Amino acid sequence: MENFQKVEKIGEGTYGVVYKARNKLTGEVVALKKIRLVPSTAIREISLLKELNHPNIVKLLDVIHTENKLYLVFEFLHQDLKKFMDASALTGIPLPLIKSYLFQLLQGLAFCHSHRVLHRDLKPQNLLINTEGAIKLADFGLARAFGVPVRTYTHEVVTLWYRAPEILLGCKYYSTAVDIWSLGCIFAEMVTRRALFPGDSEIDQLFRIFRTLGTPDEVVWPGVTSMPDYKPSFPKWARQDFSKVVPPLDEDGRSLLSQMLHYDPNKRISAKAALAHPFFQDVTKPVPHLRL
Ligand SMILES: NS(=O)(=O)c1ccc(Nc2cc(OCC3CCCCC3)nc3ncnn23)cc1
Repeated sequence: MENFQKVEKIGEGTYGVVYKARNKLTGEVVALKKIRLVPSTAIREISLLKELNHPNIVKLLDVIHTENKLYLVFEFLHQDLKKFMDASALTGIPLPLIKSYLFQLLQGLAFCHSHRVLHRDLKPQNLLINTEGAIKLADFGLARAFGVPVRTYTHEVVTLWYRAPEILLGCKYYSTAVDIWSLGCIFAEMVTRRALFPGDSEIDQLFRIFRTLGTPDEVVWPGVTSMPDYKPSFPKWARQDFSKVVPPLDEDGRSLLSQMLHYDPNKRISAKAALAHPFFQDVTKPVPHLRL
């Protein structure tokens, strides 16, 4: 902590505050996260994260466990996907770049999934971009370490918008499919320039998903009716056309999203399978127009 000079606050997560900071010795510019809470298992989970290195995962440079406090020192990235979407709002992010970004996030996901590590809380604000055309996942594995509360330390309400329905229906065992779901939500938002399911309570979130995708039943999702928060009294809505949901996404794009948004997590496409989907046949890596 005293080895770093704070430059500016750049965010507030479910785990505490994030600063751009500079390392007083080496000169390195990092993202410094002080974790609010250190339990011996948090230490051990977090230390596993230090080995989980990939070009599409924000590098955890150091864990500083000092004075009974916990700091995470990350590779610094200058912008998030929310800010970039908002800045690209008038014409949309070009599809070639959407495709490149979706392709890289799926590589990062396939990587972490293959090491049995989930994100659990993907969202535009933890997807980070550079001037080189890269996109990276931030805070991977942190939710399994400190817990996703309803409010942050500053009382900010956590988004439900990207939450998978198995989580909303109270499944205690998350699988990697929850990340695919969130990433599918983000894909749709990139394309349409609107959030797919902007719920403002758990039942609002659920009911927005049902209105678009049809209330789930035993046909499409064996087991759904026996989940902890499933209620027979849930209204039964019919599905909508994806054609109606993400114009002007093309047929390959629509077919992948549909597989990323399958109700049953066991039918939901894997990151590795989605990488082989025809939508990526012509993937490229454009450089974005970034104002920093
Ligand atoms: N809003 S912004 O585009 O200017 C922006 C976004 C992000 C960052 N940098 C950043 C921010 C960050 O915080 C991530 C968020 C995730 C959602 C919850 C708040 C923290 N973690 C990070 N790790 C490396 N860089 N980095 C810098 C600027």
